[PDB]
Amino acid sequence: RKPPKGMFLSQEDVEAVSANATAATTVLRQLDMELVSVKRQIQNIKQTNSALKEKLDGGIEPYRLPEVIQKCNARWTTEEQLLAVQAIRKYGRDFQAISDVIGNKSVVQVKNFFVNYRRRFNIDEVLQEWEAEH
Amino acid sequence: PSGVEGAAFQSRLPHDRMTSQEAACFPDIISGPQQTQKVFLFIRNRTLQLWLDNPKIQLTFEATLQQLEAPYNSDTVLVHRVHSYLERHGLINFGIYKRIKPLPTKKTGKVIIIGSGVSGLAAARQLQSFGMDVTLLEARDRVGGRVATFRKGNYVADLGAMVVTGLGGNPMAVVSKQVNMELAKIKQKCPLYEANGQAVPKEKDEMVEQEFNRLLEATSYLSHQLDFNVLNNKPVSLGQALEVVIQLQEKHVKDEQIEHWKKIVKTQEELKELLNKMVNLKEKIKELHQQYKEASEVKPPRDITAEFLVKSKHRDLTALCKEYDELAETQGKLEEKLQELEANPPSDVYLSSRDRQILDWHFANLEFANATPLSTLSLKHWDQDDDFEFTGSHLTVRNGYSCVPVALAEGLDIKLNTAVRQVRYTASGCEVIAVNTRSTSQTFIYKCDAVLCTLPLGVLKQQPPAVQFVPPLPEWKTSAVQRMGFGNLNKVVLCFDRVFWDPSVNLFGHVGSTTASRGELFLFWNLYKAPILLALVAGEAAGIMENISDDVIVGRCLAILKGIFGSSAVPQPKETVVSRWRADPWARGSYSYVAAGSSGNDYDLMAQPITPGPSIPGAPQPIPRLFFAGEHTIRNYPATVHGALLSGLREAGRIADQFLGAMYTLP
Ligand SMILES: Cc1cc2nc3c(=O)[nH]c(=O)nc-3n(C[C@H](O)[C@H](O)[C@H](O)COP(=O)(O)OP(=O)(O)OC[C@H]3O[C@@H](n4cnc5c(N)ncnc54)[C@H](O)[C@@H]3O)c2cc1C
Ligand SMILES: COc1cc2nc(NCCCN(C)C)nc(NC3CCN(Cc4ccc5ccccc5c4)CC3)c2cc1OC
Ligand SMILES: COc1cc2nc(NCCCN(C)C)nc(NC3CCN(Cc4ccc5ccccc5c4)CC3)c2cc1OC
Ligand SMILES: COc1cc2nc(NCCCN(C)C)nc(NC3CCN(Cc4ccc5ccccc5c4)CC3)c2cc1OC
Ligand SMILES: [Cl-]
Ligand SMILES: [Cl-]
Ligand SMILES: [Cl-]
Ligand SMILES: [Cl-]
Ligand SMILES: [Cl-]
Repeated sequence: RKPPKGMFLSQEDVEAVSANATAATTVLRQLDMELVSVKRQIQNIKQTNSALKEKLDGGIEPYRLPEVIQKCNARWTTEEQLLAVQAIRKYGRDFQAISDVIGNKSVVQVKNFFVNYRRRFNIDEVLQEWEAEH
Repeated sequence: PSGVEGAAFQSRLPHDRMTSQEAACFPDIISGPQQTQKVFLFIRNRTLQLWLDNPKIQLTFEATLQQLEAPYNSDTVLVHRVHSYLERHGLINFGIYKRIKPLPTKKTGKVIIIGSGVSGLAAARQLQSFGMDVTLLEARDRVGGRVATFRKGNYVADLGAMVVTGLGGNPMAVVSKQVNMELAKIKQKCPLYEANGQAVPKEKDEMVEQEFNRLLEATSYLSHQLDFNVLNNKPVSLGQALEVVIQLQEKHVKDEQIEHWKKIVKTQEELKELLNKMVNLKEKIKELHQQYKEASEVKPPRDITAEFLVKSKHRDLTALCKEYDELAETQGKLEEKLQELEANPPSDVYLSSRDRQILDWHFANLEFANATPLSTLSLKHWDQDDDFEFTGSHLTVRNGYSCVPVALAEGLDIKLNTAVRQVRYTASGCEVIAVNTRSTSQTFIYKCDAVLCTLPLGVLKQQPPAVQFVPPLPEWKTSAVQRMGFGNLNKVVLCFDRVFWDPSVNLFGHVGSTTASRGELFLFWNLYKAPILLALVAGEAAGIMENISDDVIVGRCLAILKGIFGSSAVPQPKETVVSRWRADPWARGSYSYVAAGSSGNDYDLMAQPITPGPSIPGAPQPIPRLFFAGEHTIRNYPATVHGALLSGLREAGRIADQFLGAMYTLP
């Protein structure tokens, strides 16, 4: 039932290497060709990838800014409320962004904010404007 | 096995079942009740045992009955029928025994046996054993045929058969008990040595041996599981099948390499897509950083849209900086997958050149044993007789294998230098016409009831015919002769001044530069404790080599050897001989093989006797006249000395049944 382990002998394969005096030579040059293609196509992408790596050279170290390490707070200052309305205008529902921008608020506090102030900061309206843009 | 059960095995019989021959001689028993079957078997195995325990003297029916113990002792007709079957058919009182019962003074029937080989000799000696009158005609000036020993001073070397292929079940065991053969076990360690003379190293020797083995298993798979036995209109050779198998290993090596290099591109394409994302992202970062720098120019305290703007850009830039750090983690991974894959390729090629040459030697070794190019062997059937192997180790005949035919010829009417030319068989009997080999117009005529033909299959195949049959052999027989193969295999005997090689080792190989010359002096044998080396020419080499001078051949021999043991260590040889079996016109090759196109069924066809039509029209069916023996007529034991011997035994039984009658087959 079983060929020796690691010998490969498909029905389909056999009919191919036999059905002409040189069909072996066909099949084996054709794979040899395709092998060269694929080894060239590797050469292309190596050269491309190496050029792209030259463009990244330096990383992004010159551009990173230190981060706002800041404890949350029960109290909304007027500053904080005004930041928030503006973040809403820029970021729609993305609450995590909004908490980054404000920097003394958790994502929960933010979410409650949408609810408390909904009426007074016409938050509906604000969102309608962010939607109408994106 | 052993006991009585061993005697069966040692006679190539199943200790616990009745054979076809037994059935046909003992229908009453085998269609009988099973208990009588056990009795039969016992008596058989027991008589076999008595003969085997002592085959230097005739085992008579009385001696047999004497030594059976009742209830088996009781039925004396059975014991008689059984003893007679065995005797007739050559299972007991074969070979060279002291006769107890004396020979019928008056003889019955006359047989002419063509050829004094082992088959011939063995039949002769049985028929005379039985009271027929027998004469052998032999073309050569000596008896043993293709058992052909070289002898000069104390040098002794077989050019013919050389090896006893193991004693377990081999009638030659009986023969060595009877003759003095000095048998000698052969050390199976075989060292190889590439074209230059460097020992192959144990690493490669084994890689390649295993691969040889896998490649054969593979043909077998190809044959049985895939039915790959006809291709176009023709039958497939073992050689073709091996090509195909190797071509597909070459293909799968490429296929592997392809899928690996495809893993590399697909990985490179991902790295590219990612390095693109990363280059765009550094751009948006750069821009945002400037923007932040700018918005930060507005100094505090400032209105809240300005504050928003600083804080918002800051956020955005750290969000993208984070995103880029993720992407450059991924990048370091993707670059690892790639140092991994570039370091772990699949194998480069299926076989190196040193590998494919070393494998060629394994193929030469096989061409050697089948005495023919692998391209001629039947894929389905080349190995059809391998089930019939004996047991124990291959041996050689220290005093020369000739000692056997020579022994067998004692007492026997042999005409040497008598080449048969025509064989005439008719309803009334036969006439054989021969000539003197020396003076080839001196002409002889032998009249007989029956001819046994043991002419070699080579000789039967010769165009135009060395021997004419009158009437001609029927198509059924001639087509079998055409389809069977008759190969070739040669030896070079190097007789030396002093032993210069590892005597711990009987044999060693030489690897051939090309595939085309894989057979050419591919192997060397040293005769046990004696200063002689033989070198073998096999496959396609054998034929070609025949047509090249002896000094050249001994040339190439000395060279190869100098390359291994160094130019200082290798003398000129005292004597040399070179076999040429295909040119030998009494042989026309070495031995038969199952050519592609044939089966073992052809060996049986080869053994069937011929029965001439009636002389007067509408007179009844004669009896058969022309019988056949020799190596090419025994399906289970072709191309050996034991099988030649068995074929003769067989025919002698067939002829005696036919001309003396077989009393023992009657209830
Ligand atoms: C190189 C080689 C190595 C071998 N090695 C082994 C081995 O190691 N082990 C093994 O078991 N077997 C081996 N054999 C095979 C063995 O020699 C044969 O199978 C056996 O000897 C054949 O016996 P035979 O009686 O059928 O044929 P043969 O011995 O060939 O007998 C037939 C006789 O016919 C004679 N003859 C031919 N034409 C005519 C004619 N026109 N008129 C009268 N006589 C004629 C011949 O001269 C010959 O004497 C080997 C054979 C060869 C060639
Ligand atoms: C299916 O697996 C295998 C089967 C094999 N079967 C045979 N049969 C040989 C007798 C052929 N019969 C058709 C006459 N030989 C193998 N090959 C060998 C046998 C041992 N010989 C040593 C030898 C070599 C040559 C001999 C010549 C005459 C007498 C005895 C000889 C002994 C080398 C070839 C072999 C190998 C196989 O796989 C590794
Ligand atoms: C399918 O599986 C098989 C694999 C097999 N593989 C080998 N390799 C033999 C070399 C190893 N040997 C030294 C222990 N031989 C098989 N068989 C041997 C048995 C006896 N030898 C003896 C022999 C050897 C050489 C002969 C040359 C001419 C005529 C007859 C010959 C007979 C032949 C090969 C065999 C058999 C198999 O199944 C039946
Ligand atoms: C390394 O070398 C060898 C490898 C070997 N590998 C096998 N296995 C093949 C299973 C398939 N089948 C054809 C039996 N058998 C070997 N041989 C034996 C297996 C048991 N059979 C038993 C047997 C013995 C005598 C027989 C007589 C008539 C009909 C069948 C018979 C079967 C004989 C061959 C053998 C031998 C080798 O010897 C050198
Ligand atoms: Cl001769
Ligand atoms: Cl000789
Ligand atoms: Cl090959
Ligand atoms: Cl401020
Ligand atoms: Cl006829």
